[PDB]
Amino acid sequence: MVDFKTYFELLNLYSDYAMVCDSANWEKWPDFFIETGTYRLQPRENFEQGLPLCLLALESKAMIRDRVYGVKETMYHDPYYQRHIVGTPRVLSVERDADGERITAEASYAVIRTKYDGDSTIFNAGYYRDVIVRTPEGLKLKSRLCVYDSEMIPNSVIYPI
Amino acid sequence: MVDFKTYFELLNLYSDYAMVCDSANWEKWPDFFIETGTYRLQPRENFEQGLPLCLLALESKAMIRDRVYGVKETMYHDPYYQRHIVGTPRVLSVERDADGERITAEASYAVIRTKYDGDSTIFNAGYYRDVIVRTPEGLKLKSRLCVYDSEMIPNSVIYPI
Amino acid sequence: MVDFKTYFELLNLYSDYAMVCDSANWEKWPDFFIETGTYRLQPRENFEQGLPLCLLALESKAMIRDRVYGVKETMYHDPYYQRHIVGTPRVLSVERDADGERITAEASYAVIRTKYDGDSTIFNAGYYRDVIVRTPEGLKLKSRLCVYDSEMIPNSVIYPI
Amino acid sequence: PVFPQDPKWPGEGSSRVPFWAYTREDLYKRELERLFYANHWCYVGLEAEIPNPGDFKRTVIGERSVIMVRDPDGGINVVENVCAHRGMRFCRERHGNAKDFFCPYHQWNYSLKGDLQGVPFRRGVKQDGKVNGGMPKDFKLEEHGLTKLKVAARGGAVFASFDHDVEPFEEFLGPTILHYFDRVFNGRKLKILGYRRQRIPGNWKLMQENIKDPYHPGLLHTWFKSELKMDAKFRHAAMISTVNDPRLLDIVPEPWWGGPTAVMTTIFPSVIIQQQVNSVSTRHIQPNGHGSFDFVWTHFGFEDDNEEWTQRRLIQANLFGPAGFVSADDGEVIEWSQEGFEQKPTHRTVIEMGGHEIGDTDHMVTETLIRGMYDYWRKVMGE
Amino acid sequence: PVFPQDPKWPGEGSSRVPFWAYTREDLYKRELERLFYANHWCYVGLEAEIPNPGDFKRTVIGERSVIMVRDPDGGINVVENVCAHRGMRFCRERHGNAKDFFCPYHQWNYSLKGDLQGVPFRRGVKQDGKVNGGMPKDFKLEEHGLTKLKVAARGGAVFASFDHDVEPFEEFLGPTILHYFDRVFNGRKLKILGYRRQRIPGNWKLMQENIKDPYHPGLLHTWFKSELKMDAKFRHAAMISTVNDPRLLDIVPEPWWGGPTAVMTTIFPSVIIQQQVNSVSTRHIQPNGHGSFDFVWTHFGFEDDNEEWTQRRLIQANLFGPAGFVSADDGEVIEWSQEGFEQKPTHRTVIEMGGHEIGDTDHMVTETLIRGMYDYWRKVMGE
Amino acid sequence: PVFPQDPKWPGEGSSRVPFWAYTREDLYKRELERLFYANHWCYVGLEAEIPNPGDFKRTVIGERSVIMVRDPDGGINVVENVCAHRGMRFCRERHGNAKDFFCPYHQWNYSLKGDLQGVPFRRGVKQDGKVNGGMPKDFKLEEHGLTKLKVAARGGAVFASFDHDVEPFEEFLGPTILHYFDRVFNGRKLKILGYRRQRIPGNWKLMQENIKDPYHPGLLHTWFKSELKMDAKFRHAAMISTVNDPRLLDIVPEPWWGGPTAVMTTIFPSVIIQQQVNSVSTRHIQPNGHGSFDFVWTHFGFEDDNEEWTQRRLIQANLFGPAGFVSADDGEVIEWSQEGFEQKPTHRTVIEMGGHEIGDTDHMVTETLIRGMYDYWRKVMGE
Ligand code: FES
Ligand code: FES
Ligand code: FES
Ligand SMILES: [Fe+3]
Ligand SMILES: [Fe+3]
Ligand SMILES: [Fe+3]
Repeated sequence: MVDFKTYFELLNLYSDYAMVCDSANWEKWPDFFIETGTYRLQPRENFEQGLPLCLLALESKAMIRDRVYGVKETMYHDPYYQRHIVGTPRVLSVERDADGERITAEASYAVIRTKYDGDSTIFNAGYYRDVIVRTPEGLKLKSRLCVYDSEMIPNSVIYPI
Repeated sequence: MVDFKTYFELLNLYSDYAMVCDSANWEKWPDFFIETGTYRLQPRENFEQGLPLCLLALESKAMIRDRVYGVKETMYHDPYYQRHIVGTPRVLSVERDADGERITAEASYAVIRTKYDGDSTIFNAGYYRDVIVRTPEGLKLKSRLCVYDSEMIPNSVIYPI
Repeated sequence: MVDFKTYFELLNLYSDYAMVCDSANWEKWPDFFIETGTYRLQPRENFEQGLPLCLLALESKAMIRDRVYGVKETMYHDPYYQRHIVGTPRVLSVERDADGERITAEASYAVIRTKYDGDSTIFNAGYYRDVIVRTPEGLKLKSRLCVYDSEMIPNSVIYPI
Repeated sequence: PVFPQDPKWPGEGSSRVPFWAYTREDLYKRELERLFYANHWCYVGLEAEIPNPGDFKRTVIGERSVIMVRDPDGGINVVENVCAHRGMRFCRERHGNAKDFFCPYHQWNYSLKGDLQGVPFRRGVKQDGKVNGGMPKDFKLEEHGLTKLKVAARGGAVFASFDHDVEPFEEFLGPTILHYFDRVFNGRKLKILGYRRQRIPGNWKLMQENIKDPYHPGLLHTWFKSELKMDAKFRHAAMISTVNDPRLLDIVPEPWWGGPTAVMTTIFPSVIIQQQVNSVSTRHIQPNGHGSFDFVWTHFGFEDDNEEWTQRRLIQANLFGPAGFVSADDGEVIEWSQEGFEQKPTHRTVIEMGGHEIGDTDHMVTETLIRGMYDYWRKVMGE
Repeated sequence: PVFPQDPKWPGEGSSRVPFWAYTREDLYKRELERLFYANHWCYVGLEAEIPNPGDFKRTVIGERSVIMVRDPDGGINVVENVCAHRGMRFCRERHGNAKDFFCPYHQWNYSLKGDLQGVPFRRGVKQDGKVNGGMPKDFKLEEHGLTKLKVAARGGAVFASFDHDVEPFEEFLGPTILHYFDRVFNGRKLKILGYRRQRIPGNWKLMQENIKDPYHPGLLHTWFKSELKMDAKFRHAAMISTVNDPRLLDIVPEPWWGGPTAVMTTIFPSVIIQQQVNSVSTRHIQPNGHGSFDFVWTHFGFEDDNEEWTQRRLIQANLFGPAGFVSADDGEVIEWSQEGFEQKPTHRTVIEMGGHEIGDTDHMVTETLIRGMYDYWRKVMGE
Repeated sequence: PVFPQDPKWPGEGSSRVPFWAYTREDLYKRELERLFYANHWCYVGLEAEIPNPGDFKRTVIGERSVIMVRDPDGGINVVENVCAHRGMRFCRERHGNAKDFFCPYHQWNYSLKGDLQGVPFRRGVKQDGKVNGGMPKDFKLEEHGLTKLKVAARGGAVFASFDHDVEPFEEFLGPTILHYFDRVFNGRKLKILGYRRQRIPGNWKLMQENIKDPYHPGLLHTWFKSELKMDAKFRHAAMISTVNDPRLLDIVPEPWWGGPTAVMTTIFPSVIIQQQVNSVSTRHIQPNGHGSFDFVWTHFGFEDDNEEWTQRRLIQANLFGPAGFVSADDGEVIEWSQEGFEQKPTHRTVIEMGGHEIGDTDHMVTETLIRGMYDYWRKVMGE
C-alpha cells in the first residue's frame, strides 16, 4: 500500500505536526498544508449527527495563516504548555488521480494541557482523519479533520490541535 | 525479525484495534481474533502476585461475541466516549510451529474516557501483551492480555479495552 | 536517512525504554545508555530560558547506576505504578564521525501515575530529545534529554522518566 | 480583613459589587433557589431540536436535569430527570426518541408528560396461593409522577419553569426586550447548525455581566451608533448596535434585522441570544457551584437559507464559541476575574461608568446594565 | 425550597427516606462516628491474605487506615496505620511481611502487636561528655503504641473494631445471620482467587440498599422460592433464593449450600458476603465522603477445589465485579441515584413495596430490608 | 470522638500539637490573615530575577498573587495582581518585561508602582455631538490603583508585606537569624541556576516543622557539631552544623561559610534559605487550602563563580529538589503526616524530644524549634 520511505515520511509527518504545534515554533503550523488544504476541528456530537458546525473551520491555507496571526497578535489568552500524544497511526487507503496519489490515514490523539503552575490535564482528545499528498517539500496535508471527544472544552482552545 | 510488510501490518493492527473499539463499529471487536483467540483484562496486582482472577476473561472468540452482545443488548450503562492512545509497539519474538509463525509484541495504552458533558479522564491505563498470527484475512490476535494499572476502576468497564 | 532495520530498532528502543521503566525490571534502566551516556530531566522553564539547572542530571552511566541504587535502597517513597505513553517518534538527523553514526530523534511522552488505590493521573509530560548510536548490543542512548511540561511536580519523582 | 464575617453590601445603590457576591456558596444556593427554581423562565432549547413526536432532549435548569420532549399531540412537555421511586436520574442520553420514559432500577414507567403509568408488582404477586407484596392501596400513581414544569414555546425557542405561578413569558420579558427576542425568533422554522460547549471556571453572573458590558468589546477584543435597553426590573437586557481569506468576513446584511446590525439579548438568568452579523446563536448558562459554569452554544440558521447562506453562518461562527477570534477572550477574562474575587473576597468592584443611574441609554459608554442587574440581585436576594 | 434548612425526617417509621440522608456531610461524619468507629465489627479481610507470621495486609475501616498482621504466635493483630510520634501514616504497601512495624520519619519501631518498642535517642545522646536531649522522664513507651483494635476471626474471615466494649461477633450478627455467615465460611481454608476494585460516586448506604433490595435484580439485570431474614436490630440481612461459549454458565450445585441456591448477606455497615451460583466473594465498602465509596471484591475459592472448580469460579466471575454482566448495573444505578439526590435534597424516596412492616418475610416482593436498615439508622443517629 | 467539636488546645505549653491544627480550614484562613497578610515579611524572590527596569516576576503571598517588578529608578516594587475595576487577575505570565501594567478587559493602565495612569473613556466619549458616559467626576485615579505592598530587599533577597505597619525586616529577623541570612546573602550578586517545583499535599506548617526538625535527617535520609538558634518570638530558626561517579559529592569548602558547614534557616512563615555543602537555594512555601502547598526551589550561585563551581553546584543539586536523593523523602513524609492527621483530627502529636523547653541548644537532639513555632502559633491564633 505504501513503501518504507513513504511510511517513514508519514509517521514523521504525524510526529512533526504534533511536536511543532507543542513548541515555540507553532506558527509554522500552516506549513503542513498545501495551499488549498483545509483544517476542521469538530465535536463528535456534531460529526456523528451530520451537523455541519465545527469548533473551527479553516477552509484554506490562507485561513490557517489568518488563525495563526489572530492567535499570535489579537487574542488575550492564558499562556499554557500543550503536549500532543499521537497514538500509532493507521493507513487506510491510497488513491490516484491526474493530480497524483492521495493517502488516507487516521491517528488518535490526546492533547495534554499544563497551565503555568497547574496539573497536567487531558485538554482535548479525539482523532485525526487526514488526506495526505506528496509535494516537492515532502508529505503535506490536503485536509485534516479532528473529531474530538472532549466536547466540554476547558474554557478555550487557542493553539493548534 | 519481521520484514517491513509485516511491521506495517502489525502497527496497523494495533491502531485498527484501538480506533475501531473507540468508534460506533466497536461491535466488530471480535474480528481481531482467531476463532480460538483469548482476551483477558487483568489488574496488575493479580498478575504480579500470581492471582488468576481477571476483571474479564473471554476464553474464545465465541465468548468475545457473547460479551459484545451482553454489552449491546443486556446492560444498562452510562454512555461515554473512549479514546485509546496506544504507545509505540515493540516486537519481542517470532517463533515457529506447524501452524506457522507467532509474533509476540507489547504496547502500552491509555484509555481516555469522556462522559457526555464531562472532562476527559484517564479511565484505564496498562499494557497489551499479544501473540499475533497471520490468517488469510491479515494479522489477527491469538491471545491478548491487558494488564492494567488503573485498579480502582471508575465505577465500571463496559466497552472493549 | 535511516533504513528499515534501523527504524525498526529505533521504535523498539523508544518502546523498550518506556515499558522497561514501567515494569518490575526498571533497574535495567542504565542498560539503554552507553557508558558515557547522559540523562537529564529538566523543567521546560529552565530549558527555554537557558537556565542550566535540571530536576535530575546524571552525567554518565555510572551516575545513572548511582540513581538506580539510591532509589532502590536509600529512598523512602510512596510506591506507585507508572505508565509511559510515548507518541510517534520522529527522526531529525543522521551525522557521522569516525566514532560512527549518530541519530537525533524526538518523541513526546506522557507518564501516567497510579498510586495504590487512586486515580490514574498525568504525572509528568514532555518530550525526549535523544542522540542514538549503534553498539554491538543494539541501539543505545548517548544522551537523553527530557524537557517536561509538568513543572509543578506531583510531590516527587522516583522512578525513571 | 480579607475573608468576610457577616458581610453587608457597601451601602445602597449598586455601583460597587462586593467580591463575596461571587465567592459564597450559600449565596449561590440562594441564587439557585430564587432565580432558577422560582419566579423565572429558564431556557431549555429550540423547537427544531425535537421536531417529531417522541423526540426528547435532555438539558438542565440551574443544577437540575430536565427532559424536553415533544408530545404526541404536538406540544412540548418538560419533566424533571429524577424518578419518583428512589430518585434515580434515569435519563442518561442527551437526546433521542421515546414513546415513554422509564427508569430501569425497578422499571417504573411514565408517560411523556410525566404521569406514572406503570409500577411493577403494584397489585402484588400471587404465587401459591398467596399474593405477596404490592404497594399500600392508598398509594396511587396520580401522586408519584415526574415533577412537571410549565412550558413556554415561542418563535422556535422553548423555556420552562418549575414555578407554575410564574408570570407569562411575554410579561416576563417585557415589551422592549420581547421585541428583540421576536426580532431574531421571528416565526420562521430554524435549522440546527450545531453545538459548542465550554466549561468556564467563574461565577455564572460574570457571564451575564459580560453580555451586559457594552464597551469592553472595543477594548478587550482586538479583533475589531448603539443603544442599551432593559425590562422593567433591570434583569433582562438588549444591546443594539449599527485577513487572508475574504470569506472570513463576507458580511452580507439581512432584511429581517432590520436596521441594527448586532443585538445581544440577555434573558435572565439562563440564556443569551446572539445576533452578530450573520451568525445567530443561543448561549445556555448551566451553573455548577459558585465558581464554575458550563456554556452551551447552539448555532442555528433558518430554513429559507440556501447553501451559500449556510456556509456564511458556518464560516462566521469562527469568530465566536470557545475558540473564536473574539469569544475566547470572554471565558479567559471571566476565569481571571473569578481568581481575583477569590483572592480577596472582602473587596469590591467599581461599576461606575456613565454614573450611578440605572436606565436605558442611547450610547455604549456605561455600565448601567450591570448596575440594574445587581439592583435586581440585591432586591431578590435581600442583600 | 430545594435545599434543606435544619431538616427533620418525614415523620416516624421508615417508609420514606429523605434525599438529604445521602447528601449531608455532617450526617456522613456522624455515620463514621457511630456506625464505623463504634459499636460495630467491620470487615478487614481473609486469613488466607496473611497465612504466615509477619504477613500483613493494609486495609481501611470507615476512612481510617489499619493494618492486619498475623502474629508470630499464630493470632491476628489489627492496628491503626497512624504513628504515635507525629501521626504519620507509615505503612505504604498493601501487603507484605514484616518482623516489626516501623516509621521512618524518626524510625520509631513497634512490635507486630502495636507496642512502642523503640524511640531513637529516647534516653538521650552521650556526647562530650554530657547527655543531650532525650524524652521527658514522664514519657513511657507503654503509652505511645499504635491504636489497637479488637479482632474477630471466624470461618476464615476477619473483622475488627475500634470499640473494645463491642458485643461479640456472634451476638453482633445474631443467630440467623451467623448461620448464613457460617454457611459460606464453613471452616474450610480459603484460596484467594483475586481482587477487583471500583470507585462508585454514590453514598455508601446506597450499596447496602442495593443488596437489601430483593426485587431489583429481576427488573434491572437483563441477564435473566426465596426468603429474606434479618437480625434483631434490622441492620444485617440475608437474602436466600432457590450463549456462544457454554463455559460462561456450567453451573454445578455444591453440597455445602446445601438447600439454597444463592445467598447475599449484608453485614452492616462494612461488608457483603456474596454466594451466587459458583462465585464466592466478599464485597468491602470503603467510604470517601458522603458522595463516594470504594468497593473491593475479594473473589475466593476453597482449598479442596481442583482446577475444574477453580475455573468454574473464575469464568463465572465474568458475571460480577466492575465489568460483570450483572454487577456493572449496580454501580451505574447507585451513581445515578446519588445525582438525583444531590439535585433536590429536600425530596424523599418511597420505599413502600410490601407495605410498611419491618420483619422477616418469605417472599422477594418487598422493600422491608431497606425499611429496617433506616429504622436502625434513625435509631443510631437520632433523626 | 474522632472529629472535633468546639476543640480546645490540649492544655498549656506546646509539646502536643492536636491533629486538627492541620485539618481545619477556618484555622487555615486565620493563618492566612494573621501570618501571611499581616505583621510578617513574606518572600517574593531574588533581585537577580529582575535585573533590568521593567523586568517582572509574578509570585504569591499566602494565596494572593503579586508582581515583583524592578522600577525604572532601580528600586523594586511589589503590587497585588488584582485589577481595580472589577478585580481581574491581569498578569498571566510568570516573568517578563513591561513598561506598565495593564488589564485588557477594559484596558486600565497602571504604572510599574501600581498607580492608575489611564482609564479609557473616564472623561466620556463625545459622539455626535453629545458627550456620553464617563466616570463620575468625583472619581479620582489616586484611589483606584493596584494594592501596593511594602518591600524589603537585602543581600539580594526580596521580601514584601501587605501590612505597611510591619516591623523593619532586620527587627523582624532579629540579630542572630539576620547573621545567618546575611551569611548566605553576603552582598555578592547572585546568578540564577534554575527552578524546581513540587505540589506537596500536606499542611504548609509541616514544611516549616520539617526544617525545624533537627534529628530526623540522620534517621529519615539514609543518604548520610551542631547548634540551633531561634529569634525572640520563636518563629524564625537556624539549624547550624559542622558511589559510582565521584562528581556526585566533590565537596569543597568555601571561605564565606565560614566554620559552619551547613545552615538551614526558616523565615516564618513563607521561606527556607538552604545552605547545604555547595548547594544554596531558597524554598518558597505557597499554601493552597489546609491540606496542600506548593514548594518552589530557586537554586542560585554567585557571580564570582567560575565554570567549575557552577557545575559543582549543579551536580550537587541532585541531592535536593523534588527528585533529590535527600529531598523527596521530605515531601513524602509531609503528605503521609497530613493523611494521618485527617484520619483522626481529635488526636495530637507528641513533640517532647529534649523536654518541654523552648530555647537555643548546642545539640540536634531536640524538638524545641517546633515547640517554639507552636508557642508562637498559639499566641498569634489565640488558641
Ligand atoms: S428508582 Fe426509578 S424505578 Fe426504582
Ligand atoms: S512521626 Fe513516626 S517516627 Fe516521627
Ligand atoms: S477589570 Fe481591569 S479593566 Fe475592567
Ligand atoms: Fe466580549
Ligand atoms: Fe443488582
Ligand atoms: Fe529532611
